[PDB]
Amino acid sequence: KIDFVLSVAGGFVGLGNVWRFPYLCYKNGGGAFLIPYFIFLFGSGLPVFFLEIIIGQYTSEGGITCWEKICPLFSGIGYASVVIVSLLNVYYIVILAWATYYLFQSFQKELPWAHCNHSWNTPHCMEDTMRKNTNFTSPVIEFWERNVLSLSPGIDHPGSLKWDLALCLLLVWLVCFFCIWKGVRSTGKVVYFTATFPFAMLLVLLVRGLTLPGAGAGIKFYLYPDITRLEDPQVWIDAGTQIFFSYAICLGAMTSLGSYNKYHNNVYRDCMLLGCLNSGTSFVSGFAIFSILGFMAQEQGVDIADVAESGPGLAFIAYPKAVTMMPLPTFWSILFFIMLLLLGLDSQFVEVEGQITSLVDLYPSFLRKGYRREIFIAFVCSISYLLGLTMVTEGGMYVFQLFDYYAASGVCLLWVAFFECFVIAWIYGGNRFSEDIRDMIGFPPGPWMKYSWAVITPVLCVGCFIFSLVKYVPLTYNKTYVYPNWAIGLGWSLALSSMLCVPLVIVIRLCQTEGPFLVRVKYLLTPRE
Amino acid sequence: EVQLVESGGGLVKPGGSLKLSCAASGFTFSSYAMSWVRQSPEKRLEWVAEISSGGRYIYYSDTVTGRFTISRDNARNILHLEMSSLRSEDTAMYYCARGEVRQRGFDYWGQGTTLTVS
Amino acid sequence: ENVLTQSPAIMSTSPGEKVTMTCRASSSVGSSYLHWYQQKSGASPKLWIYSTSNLASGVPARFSGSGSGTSYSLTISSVEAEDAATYYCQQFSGYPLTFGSGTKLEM
Ligand SMILES: [Cl-]
Repeated sequence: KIDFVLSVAGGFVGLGNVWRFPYLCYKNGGGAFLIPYFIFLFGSGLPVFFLEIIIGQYTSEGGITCWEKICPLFSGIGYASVVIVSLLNVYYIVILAWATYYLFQSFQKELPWAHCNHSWNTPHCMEDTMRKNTNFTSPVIEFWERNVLSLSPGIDHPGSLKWDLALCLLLVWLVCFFCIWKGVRSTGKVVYFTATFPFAMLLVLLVRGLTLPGAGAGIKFYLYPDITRLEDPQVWIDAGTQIFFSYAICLGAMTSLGSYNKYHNNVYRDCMLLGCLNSGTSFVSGFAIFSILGFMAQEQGVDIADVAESGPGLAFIAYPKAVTMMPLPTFWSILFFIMLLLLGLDSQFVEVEGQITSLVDLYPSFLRKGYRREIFIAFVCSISYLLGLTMVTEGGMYVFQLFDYYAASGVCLLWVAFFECFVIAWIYGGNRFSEDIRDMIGFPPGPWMKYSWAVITPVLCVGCFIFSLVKYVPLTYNKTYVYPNWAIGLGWSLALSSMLCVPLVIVIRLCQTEGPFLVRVKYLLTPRE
Repeated sequence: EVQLVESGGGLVKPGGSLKLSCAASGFTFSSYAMSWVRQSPEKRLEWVAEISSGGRYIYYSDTVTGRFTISRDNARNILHLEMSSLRSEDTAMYYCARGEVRQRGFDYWGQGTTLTVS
Repeated sequence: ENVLTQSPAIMSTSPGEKVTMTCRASSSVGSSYLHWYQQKSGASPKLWIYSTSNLASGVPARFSGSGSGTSYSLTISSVEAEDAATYYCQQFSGYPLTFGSGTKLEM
């Protein structure tokens, strides 16, 4: 039991919880975001997670091959999942690059973000303590913006390529390449440290957050709803899609994981444990983040909603401020960023390995015919690194925000989840799926899962998509920068690169099948033996 | 579930054939898997075969793997067991049981019919 | 085939005295996949305990079960006159399904 939970401890916490969830919560007014977060949690998240794991166990193959045994017509779902993973692996590693840059900067007598007396610092800076002793700027925020990021005025101004950040990305990608090539993973005595270190560090960060002299206001802003925020589609899509992204569902990684697990395990209980603790850790780390933000508000004399960036940089603004106020700040900064690097590296290894396995299974005749697999891994790492160079430039933050919003999140996950649940519930048949689950684990899904798949998840996904289309608002970096039309088109292109996979595969298989149209459709709807 | 009743038992000869039936009522027959359990005159229970809710998966005991055929009629809510080459050791009482949940076991059992091969 | 064997085939008993009977399995049987059935004389068997600890609807709290892995047992706190029946252990973990030899409480 303990060993199984420890093996879980590798995968039930990640950057999606520590980093992504807090900034999405902060961006969408805090407490207002929780309502659709929990609604989508119990409506779709756990059932779709269980459904994908069941698919993976039932087929015992990759996320693309299983749909052949389920519904050949909708085989494009696996292709959409693999392209989603491919896009995610490009921009997810930039977080580790920023973490590596912060870790290297932490090897100093004094943390650079503690005070603003350097060459990169604006003359409007004022210390947080003395800011309340105009348009002053906190040293941490502008350290993030100017030193680590060197933020460009817009996406239309890429600027120069930051050599230090490029080297950080190269280091992280080299680590990933060597780990994947040599199959390096936490399996010995080191798994205990690898799993326990994030929660020890998070517990320390949370305890520091709550004990601040202004944590109460931050917690109140974190938990108190604002029902006028639920009238805008953005809080619904962000909260619903965060559930899918955190669980790594709709990516096809879970389908492959289901084929690489020990047998005779109670699948239903394991899925609920994974989901419940994955959501719990996000909700728990929200207290730490928002308590830090509340103390920052009390110190700087500004509103809680304006203290820090409303974007991916929230984790790189709040946490350094927290570690700045602990005894021997350098030690805790080093520990925090090593923790972040390990926590993101394990997930990156998992996703890269899954992508490699999915791609080689598509062409085993050449890719898997011999030692060419290592060359393929090197090719994938190299192409991903070159693609990630675009988000290292001075204007790379806008590209990162666009990628995070569209390429591996947003409407695409809703599309994939809706097609998965619709196919299984209606085309394949909910009764047949329940019969399969009975044969596999011994008991049927129950009314909750069956009705979720049949009604709740499709209704939620379609409602969110239609609500977004009807009440469309453009994406904005932070809350003041408006993206140009071409940038929005590029983001929609990134999303459509995954969404279009299903119709393209459908029409291709319809054209590549003999017989009349009805005969073609019948032959492709009937599951294979 | 309330009622499970078997029927069709009788006297046969070695090498003969017989078809056993089990009518079900009080519950959705199509949603629950069914199994046959055999009780020899020595009172020893032996499992015969299992049919899933939809009948897509069918399981048999080693002794009747190539001899007995289990079938169900969801529309008629009736369970059938078919014997092709009954041997001398097959004389026993057959009960149809509901085995939908493998972790809960056979919730209800039928009255049963005695089978003899004298 | 996973053969299940129950040692106390015949057990004379008097009212009030506690009684425990054990089921032994030749292969690893999961805790949730073992169940006991009660069969009165001249009657079809009825479910008694499932998942090795959960009591069926009709069985009173008088009965309880325990065991894990390869040895299982269920005990009676204070046997009554109505407790005289045959109990069979059954494994549901893997096919073919098998039942125990059975213990007939004669009193
Ligand atoms: Cl989350």
